[PDB]
Amino acid sequence: MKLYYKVGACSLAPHIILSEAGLPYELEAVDLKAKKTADGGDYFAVNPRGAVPALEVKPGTVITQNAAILQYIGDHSDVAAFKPAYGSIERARLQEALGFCSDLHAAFSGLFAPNLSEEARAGVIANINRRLGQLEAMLSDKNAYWLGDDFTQPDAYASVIIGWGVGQKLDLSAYPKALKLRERVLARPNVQKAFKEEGLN
Amino acid sequence: MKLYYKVGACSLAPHIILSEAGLPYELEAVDLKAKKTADGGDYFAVNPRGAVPALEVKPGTVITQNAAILQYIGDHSDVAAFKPAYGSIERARLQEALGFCSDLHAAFSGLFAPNLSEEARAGVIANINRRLGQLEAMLSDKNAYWLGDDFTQPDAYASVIIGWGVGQKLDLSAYPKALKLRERVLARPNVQKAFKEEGLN
Ligand SMILES: N[C@H](CCC(=O)N[C@@H](CS)C(=O)NCC(=O)O)C(=O)O
Ligand SMILES: N[C@H](CCC(=O)N[C@@H](CS)C(=O)NCC(=O)O)C(=O)O
Repeated sequence: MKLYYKVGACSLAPHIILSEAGLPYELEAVDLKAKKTADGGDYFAVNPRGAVPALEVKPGTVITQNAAILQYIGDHSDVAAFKPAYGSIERARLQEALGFCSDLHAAFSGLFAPNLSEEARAGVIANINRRLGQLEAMLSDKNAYWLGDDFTQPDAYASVIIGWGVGQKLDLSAYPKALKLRERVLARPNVQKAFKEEGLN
Repeated sequence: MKLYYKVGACSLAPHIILSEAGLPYELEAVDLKAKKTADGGDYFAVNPRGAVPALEVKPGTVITQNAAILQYIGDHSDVAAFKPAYGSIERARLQEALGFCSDLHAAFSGLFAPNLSEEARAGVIANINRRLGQLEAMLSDKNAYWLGDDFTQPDAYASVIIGWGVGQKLDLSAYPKALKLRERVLARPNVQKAFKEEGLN
C-alpha cells in the first residue's frame, strides 16, 4: 500500500500505524501548496479533496480520510488492539477517539490559515485550549494509553496533533496526561522509524 | 438506547438511522446553550464535550461522535448495508464518506458562531461552497445513493448537512446530485418518522 503524505502533517498518524503494523508500504510526498505528486502529476487525481493522507490500497483504489485509513490499516494488520470487533464497545471507543481527533485537528488547522489576523488567531487559540482541555479530561491516569492498556490508532493521531502544538511553541504543560501520552508514543521504535522515514527528528 | 439530540442538528443523522434500523430507542432533547438535559441536569456529565449527538447504549455507557454512533447503530442492526465487514473496501468507503461529512460539518459550523462579522462569514461561505463542490464531485449519477445501490449512514448525515444550507436560504442549485440525494432521503418513510419525532416538517 502507498501512503500519500506531507512531512509532519496528519498523514504522520497512518504513517506510524503502517510502521507499527509491519505492513510493507510505500511513501509518496505531496507538494500540498501546488497539489502535485513527486513526479509532478496532479494530486487532485489521487484525492479530489486535495488533502493528505490518502492511501492507495491497490491500483485504482485510494482511500481518503484518517478515520477510514487508520481503520483499514488496522483491520488488515495482525494487531488485535487495532481491530476490535464492530462494535464491541471497544470499536465504538476507537471511533469516538478518532472522531474527537478530527475535532482537535479542526481546531489546530485554523492556526495555519493564510493572512491570519491576530484577533482571529486569539479565537483559534482559545478553541485549541478548549479542545486540549477536553482531550486531557478524556485521558485517564488509569490507562497506559488513551483507550486502555494497548496502543491504538488514536494514540498516534493525538500524538501528532499535540506535536503541532510543540512545533508552534505553544505551552502544553497544563495538559500533563496528553504530554505523557505523546512522550510514550514517541518512544516507540516503530514510531521513531516513521519519523525517520519523513526525515524528522 | 437513548439518543441525546437537539432539533435539526447533526444528531438528526443518528436519529434517522435509529428509525431506519427499527431499533427501539428513546429521545432526550438537550438545551445546548445552557448545556442541560430536559430534567435540568448537567449535560456535561453525559458528554463532557458538551455536544450532540450522544448515545446511551446502556446505563453507564455513552458513545459520542457521529462516526462512532452511526456505526454502532449499524453494527447492531440487521441492515447489511449499514454494517459492511471491516474493511472490506465497503467499510472503508463508509468511513471515508462519514469522515468527509465531518469536514462538511466543520465548514457549515462557522456559520453559527456568535458575533460573526460579514467578512468572516464570507470566508465561511467560500469554504462551504468548496466542501459542497467536493461532495457533488464525490457523488455519482451511476449510484442511487452516495455509496451505491443502498442507503447508508452517510446518506442521512449528508442530507442533514445540506438541510442546514436550505434552512440558511443558501443557493444549492449548482449541486444537483447533492439536492437529489437529499430529496431521496427525505422521501423515506423512516426519515419522515424521525423528523416528526423532532417536531419537524
Ligand atoms: N478530514 C481530514 C482532513 C485532512 C486534512 O485537512 N489534511 C490537511 C493536512 S493535516 C491537508 O492536506 N490540507 C490541505 C492543504 O493543506 O492544502 C482527514 O481525516 O483526512
Ligand atoms: N465531531 C462532531 C461534533 C458534534 C458537534 O459539534 N455537534 C454540534 C451540533 S451539530 C454541537 O452539539 N455543538 C455544541 C454547541 O452548539 O454548543 C461529532 O461527529 O459528534
